[PDB]
Amino acid sequence: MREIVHIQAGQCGNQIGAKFWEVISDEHGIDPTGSYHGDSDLQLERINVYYNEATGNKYVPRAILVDLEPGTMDSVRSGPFGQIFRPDNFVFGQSGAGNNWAKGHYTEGAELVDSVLDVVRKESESCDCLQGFQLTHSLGGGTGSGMGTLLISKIREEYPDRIMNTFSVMPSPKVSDTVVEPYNATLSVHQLVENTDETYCIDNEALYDICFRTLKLTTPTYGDLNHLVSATMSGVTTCLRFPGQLNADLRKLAVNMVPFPRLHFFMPGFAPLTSRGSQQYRALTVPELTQQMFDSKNMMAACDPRHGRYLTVAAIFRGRMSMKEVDEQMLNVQNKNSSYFVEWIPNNVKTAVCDIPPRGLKMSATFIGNSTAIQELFKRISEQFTAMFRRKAFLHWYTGEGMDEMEFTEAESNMNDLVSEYQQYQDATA
Amino acid sequence: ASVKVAVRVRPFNSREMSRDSKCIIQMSGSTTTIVNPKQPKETPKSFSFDYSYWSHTSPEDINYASQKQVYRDIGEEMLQHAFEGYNVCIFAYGQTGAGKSYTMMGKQEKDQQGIIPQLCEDLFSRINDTTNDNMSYSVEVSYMEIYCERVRDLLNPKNKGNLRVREHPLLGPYVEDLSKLAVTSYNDIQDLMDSGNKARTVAATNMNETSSRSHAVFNIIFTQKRHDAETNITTEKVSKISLVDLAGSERADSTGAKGTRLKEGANINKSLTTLGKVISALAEMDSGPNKNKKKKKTDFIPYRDSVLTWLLRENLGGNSRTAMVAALSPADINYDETLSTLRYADRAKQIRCNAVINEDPNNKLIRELK
Amino acid sequence: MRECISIHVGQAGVQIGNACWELYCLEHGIQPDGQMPSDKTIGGGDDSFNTFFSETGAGKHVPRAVFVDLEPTVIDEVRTGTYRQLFHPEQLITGKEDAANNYARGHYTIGKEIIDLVLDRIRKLADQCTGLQGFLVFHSFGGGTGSGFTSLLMERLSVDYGKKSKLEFSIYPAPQVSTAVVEPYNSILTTHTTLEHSDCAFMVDNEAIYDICRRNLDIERPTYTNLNRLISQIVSSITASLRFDGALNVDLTEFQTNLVPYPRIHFPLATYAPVISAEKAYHEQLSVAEITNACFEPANQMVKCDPRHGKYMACCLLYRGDVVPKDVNAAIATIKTKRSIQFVDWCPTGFKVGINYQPPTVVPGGDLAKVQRAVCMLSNTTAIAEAWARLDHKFDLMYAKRAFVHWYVGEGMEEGEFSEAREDMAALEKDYEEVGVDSV
Ligand SMILES: CC(=O)O[C@H]1C(=O)[C@@]2(C)[C@H]([C@H](OC(=O)c3ccccc3)[C@]3(O)C[C@H](OC(=O)[C@H](O)[C@@H](NC(=O)c4ccccc4)c4ccccc4)C(C)=C1C3(C)C)[C@]1(OC(C)=O)CO[C@@H]1C[C@@H]2O
Ligand SMILES: Nc1nc2c(ncn2[C@@H]2O[C@H](COP(=O)(O)OP(=O)(O)OP(=O)(O)O)[C@@H](O)[C@H]2O)c(=O)[nH]1
Ligand SMILES: Nc1ncnc2c1ncn2[C@@H]1O[C@H](COP(=O)(O)OP(=O)(O)NP(=O)(O)O)[C@@H](O)[C@H]1O
Ligand SMILES: Nc1nc2c(ncn2[C@@H]2O[C@H](COP(=O)(O)OP(=O)(O)O)[C@@H](O)[C@H]2O)c(=O)[nH]1
Ligand SMILES: [Mg+2]
Ligand SMILES: [Mg+2]
Repeated sequence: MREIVHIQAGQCGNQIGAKFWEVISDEHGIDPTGSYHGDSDLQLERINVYYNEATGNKYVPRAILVDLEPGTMDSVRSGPFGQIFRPDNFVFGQSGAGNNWAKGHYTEGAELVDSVLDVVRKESESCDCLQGFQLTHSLGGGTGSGMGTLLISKIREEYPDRIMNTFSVMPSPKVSDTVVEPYNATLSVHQLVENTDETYCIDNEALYDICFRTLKLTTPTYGDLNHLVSATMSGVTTCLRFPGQLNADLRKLAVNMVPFPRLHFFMPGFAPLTSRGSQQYRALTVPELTQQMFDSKNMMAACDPRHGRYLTVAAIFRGRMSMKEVDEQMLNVQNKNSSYFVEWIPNNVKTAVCDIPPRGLKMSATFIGNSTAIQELFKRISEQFTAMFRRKAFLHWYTGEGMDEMEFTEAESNMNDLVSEYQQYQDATA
Repeated sequence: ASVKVAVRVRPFNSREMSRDSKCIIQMSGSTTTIVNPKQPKETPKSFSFDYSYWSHTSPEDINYASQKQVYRDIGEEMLQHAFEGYNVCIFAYGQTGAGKSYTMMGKQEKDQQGIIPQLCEDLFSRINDTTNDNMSYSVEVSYMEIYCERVRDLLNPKNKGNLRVREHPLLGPYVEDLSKLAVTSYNDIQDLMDSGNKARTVAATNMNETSSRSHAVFNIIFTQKRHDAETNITTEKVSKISLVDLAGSERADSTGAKGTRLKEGANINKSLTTLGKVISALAEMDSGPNKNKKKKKTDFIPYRDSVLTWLLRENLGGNSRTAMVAALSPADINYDETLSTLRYADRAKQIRCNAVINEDPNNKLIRELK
Repeated sequence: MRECISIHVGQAGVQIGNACWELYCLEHGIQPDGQMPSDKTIGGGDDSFNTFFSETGAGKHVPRAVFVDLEPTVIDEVRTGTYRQLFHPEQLITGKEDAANNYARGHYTIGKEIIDLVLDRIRKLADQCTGLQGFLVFHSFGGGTGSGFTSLLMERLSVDYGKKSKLEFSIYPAPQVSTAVVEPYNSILTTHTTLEHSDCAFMVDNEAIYDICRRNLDIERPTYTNLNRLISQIVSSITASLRFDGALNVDLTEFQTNLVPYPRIHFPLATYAPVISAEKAYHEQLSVAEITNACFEPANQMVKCDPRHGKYMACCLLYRGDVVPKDVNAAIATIKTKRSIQFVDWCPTGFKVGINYQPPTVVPGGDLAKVQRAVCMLSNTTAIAEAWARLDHKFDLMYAKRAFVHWYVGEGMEEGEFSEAREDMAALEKDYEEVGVDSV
């Protein structure tokens, strides 16, 4: 039995966590009160992965909610599924970081990290055989970036063998809701590259593009973006909860997707997306899923794959389908787009198949890409960082909390080295 | 630069003597031949090093390489060649129980000393020979170890925490709050080495009863000044001499480690692989631009993949001379491991870096202002 | 008496075992709950054929099987399925996590602590057994758990038993398609295991079976169930001689000695002739000559490997059903007359022949027509070497840059093990090259 401990920090992390717990709860038939009102036996076969049994025959999610501001905790509690979470896992203080990475990491978060780790240590000790952790947090903010990076560092010190996932929201190219996004982004990326096994990159620009272009929504809100993200997270860990022709735990992906330790930044995607009225026209088949998976505009990371090369990709299908069709479709995708895949990794497409699709759909698929285009994102951030570090635009807010310019220099150097490492393989003819 | 892969064969060991004790390594001058114990009919693997040595028969003198021969072929030659402003990197790549310490230290009491005694005593005698009113020097030393991607201090008292690795923008990677010392004489270096060697973590295994489970580093920063103020500039030279011992690859089938031991071995192997990769990459890169066309487009060397290569960024390549001592054994069990070591040697032995540094700005400022 | 023990490792092994035990239960008239009504109706004979099933006091029949896996999911699918009452509750599941397509995890770190229990169960079965013939090991190259645990298990078995035969059925990586990035590493690292310890390894490729399904059976979207059923038919044809009566019976040992000219060349290709749908079963005679000729067709081979590019070192035919030796001799003479089939000059005898009276059985819901005659052909040829060469290329393309290596090195494996495995594979290729040269 393989258990995943879920952590969520900051406003964005807590919102995505709430939506994610609503989606998974449906798949496994869990009432808002915690009682089980499902129909299929398989819903309870592997309930232990995300949930703990309570004494009253009700299920409590294994989640840790973290913040430095009671407002988000109050919003989560006063919600459709607020009662599902146990009250002891609401760890919070007051006087939030306020978009200051130093406050989140050094000053404010250091006082609260002890309490958080305590809950984590407890939740972890109860599990029979822990697979790994996963953390949701936006890198653009203060509380999210700071406390997430600190918790990741502490946990990796405590649990070196386990797996560390991360569904993090990067700052967008054009859209910018804060003035000091580049500083927090650079420091968080410096911390993440060393102390993580996987890191799924999400961008609000890409999600808005999906909502407008594909789903044809007129007035999308953060609920729809959280819906898409939660669909991806539920898609990733499908094989640890249902049977299938080919299983694939989180590790099997980590092994198959990470050629070298520093290259673990993935681009996620989901299919199908029929836009509420065009489903009657398109016929749902495996080739259609493959086409929509490998499309450029479907990616959630706001980075064109066609500007780089695919180091390696993974496709997790859900539903009843034939293995020959899947294998031949992956082979055809390789052969047709021969120039967008590296030449020294033959057959660089991982495949997993599960036979329990989502409730409302006949078939579905999740795409995880690892390409060289992601460097563009970091490169962009680096430029902005330089544009504010040459003159020390807002440095006095950070240096007042104990940091120094040296740490900024280390972060910039590490980010540039990561970009160069990614650019190493994006070439032709060697 | 250089790596000068000292392919050395030591006497037999009780574990080897339990088996068929037959040496599988021979030579003629610079030619080194290695027989395949499983396929003796095959032509032995042949290599051309100028620095291959054989000390399995110590009392012999016919084609016998004493440690003084090794020092003459590598030690003083490398020292004087790198003396004109270089960084010298001597490190011991080998296997478990492969005699990696006798190369590094050797018989201190005897005249058959390892590389460090000969190098340090020769340097110290050199500076003493050139000690004068207008000619002076200054030597500093430091010791550190890497347990499993964590740096610890051996000279300083017990600090149970792990030192934080930092990156100065100009001076490159370094260790925060690492204890550093100044040294006047060679015997002080010997005492500090004894203390550091005692301080390191050690555990027993089948291949060797006292295998070291950490990667040790010993830095020497050595500065030279001449004070003919009328027509000379003080602090006219400095050199960095790094002496590193690397725990050998843990052949898990031949050791059967379990629990924490296995974990240590795992980390060790990972680190070693990264080091090997760097030594394979760096070589090719420095081989390409130096020989091919002078293009210098871009070449990436994966330093950050491990703490060992990260801390030795200045010393392993770029602007540093280097050195490896391939500590082999004459056993049949180690033929594949020896072949791997000398295959990485084939992916090494030039490295080809450039340097010439260490002026004195303040002393020339006297002439500039006047 | 005659009996053999089946071992299944990994998801592929477990699913092939599901198909195999479905076919055996259908063959011997055993219900999924282990009971046999035939003993109450026939009241005689030996319908509880002891080659596979052990009979208890109450009339239940427990199969002689040992399922092994590292994922609880695949075994739990069986422990709550149709055949939940058939198997002994001891299913030997590692309740930690899968090897994750990693040889080292399956062989060094996690493979331990479970090998002891598997050997204890196998020892109990062997002690319960009398006149044991050998082991039938089912696993898959490329997969981490299959590779690593098959290596460890075979290493222990060669020491514990030694002289008992060990036949291996394995799924080699495909030439073009694949379901993993690190397939070449796992496939190459099993060369030592398959060479030293295994006595005879049968190889099947997914692409070949997909092509057979598409062309012969006329199935447009086949899945793994059809592949497993075909492999189960192959194994049933191999092992039929130990159970049902026949004119010319061939046990496992006499089967073995007629297929291995030298110790290191035990890699025969397998094929099944009358693969045909119910619709096309009509308009067809399916005589002995027709199926014998269809056995040698390049399209019907179970591995993507043209036999016309190599020479046939040996061949063994196993017929089932209404077959007479006259037609078999005529077909053999016709095959020898042909030019396209090239035999080595040092094997004038060529063929081994066996005939069995029991015809093949039709699984309900299957895709194979009911036929009166069938034949399975197992041929040791040189052309298999070509397939290995292809795989070797892939390995090089991933080892020059040391891609994915750190995962293996961080689990106790040394880096030089890769080079050692590659050198062993090259030696095997050289051996297969040398043996095929004509004498002068
Ligand atoms: C008439 C009809 O076809 O209804 C469909 C539908 O129109 C579509 C458009 C649905 C619909 O989804 C959306 O409209 C939507 C809007 C914003 C963001 C995301 C989705 C649907 O709402 C979503 C719903 O699917 C589910 O509910 C899944 O099981 C999904 N679960 C949830 O959305 C969920 C929400 C709240 C609480 C609990 C579950 C899921 C997906 C992956 C993994 C786990 C669960 C389905 C099939 C439909 C409707 C109802 C219109 C789609 O849903 C998904 C999974 O993306 C949109 O893309 C698919 C394609 C479907 O055709
Ligand atoms: N022919 C056939 N091949 C299969 C079948 N199931 C799996 N395979 C092959 O087996 C390979 C991996 O099998 P396994 O070793 O069992 O995978 P696993 O159970 O997840 O365990 P790990 O490989 O260690 O991750 C895949 O690449 C498939 O090609 C099957 O039903 N039929
Ligand atoms: N040329 C030599 N002549 C005599 N004795 C030697 C010679 N070289 C090595 N030895 C001896 O052989 C042993 C080699 O040291 P050893 O115990 O293998 O340490 P080590 O193998 O270097 N530790 P490590 O390799 O890091 O696991 C010592 O007892 C030395 O005195
Ligand atoms: N997708 C999504 N993004 C959000 C949501 N709320 C905030 N964000 C993003 O997160 C960033 C602000 O980070 P914030 O949550 O305030 O970090 P914190 O203050 O440290 O908790 C903005 O750039 C938003 O685009 C949400 O509900 N959904
Ligand atoms: Mg040593
Ligand atoms: Mg497996």
